[PDB]
Amino acid sequence: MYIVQPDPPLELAVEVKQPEDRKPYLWIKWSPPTLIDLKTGWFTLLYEIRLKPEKAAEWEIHFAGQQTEFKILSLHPGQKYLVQVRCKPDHGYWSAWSPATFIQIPSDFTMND
Repeated sequence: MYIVQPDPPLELAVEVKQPEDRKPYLWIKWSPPTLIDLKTGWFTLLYEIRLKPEKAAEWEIHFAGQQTEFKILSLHPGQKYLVQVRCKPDHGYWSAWSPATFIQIPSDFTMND
């Protein structure tokens, strides 16, 4: 029962979505770990996303759950954000982070046109 690190949610794709009607948001989506497929039985793989802008001294943790995509509404146009998501496989629980992804929120985030 040694805690090994098989596959974290890799291919962390971060996109800024600006809807015409809805509010502009950061759309974070990741790829589920290869093999296993924690779909059978009530043992689903939950994901947690932590993010914060450059001038943020503290991290904002947002637990997504079973869904493999998360949206951030509280964003500052024209600022750097750091994002991380990780899952907890049956034989490999986590207590630390690693995949720090750098995403730039465009100044065009707000429709100042």
